[PDB]
Amino acid sequence: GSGYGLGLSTRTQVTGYQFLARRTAMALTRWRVRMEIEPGRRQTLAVVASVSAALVICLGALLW
Amino acid sequence: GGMVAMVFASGSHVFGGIGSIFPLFMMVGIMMMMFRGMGGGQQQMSRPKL
Repeated sequence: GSGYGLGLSTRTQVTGYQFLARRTAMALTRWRVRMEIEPGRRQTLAVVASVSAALVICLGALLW
Repeated sequence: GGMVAMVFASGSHVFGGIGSIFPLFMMVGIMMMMFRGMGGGQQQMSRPKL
């Protein structure tokens, strides 16, 4: 078949899949694909900011 | 690398062991900006608009 296995891939195919993944994820929790605003992104970014702030503080302690 | 080498020749030996985490993370952070980063004027396409 096609699409199966470990064949080569490109950078446009990597972002393309992440778009389909975000769009299908909200269809399970909100049951609509309109996606006026994309809150899944923001809720994830807030966690990444939380982790980064924790790392900045402990590096500050090691510097001390 | 020259700064670290200069300090090692001088004999401080402060960067030995775990102390090396400062030069190491900086060297990695510089690597991210030069190779990836973002496109110039001839590369208007980006994730937020595509």
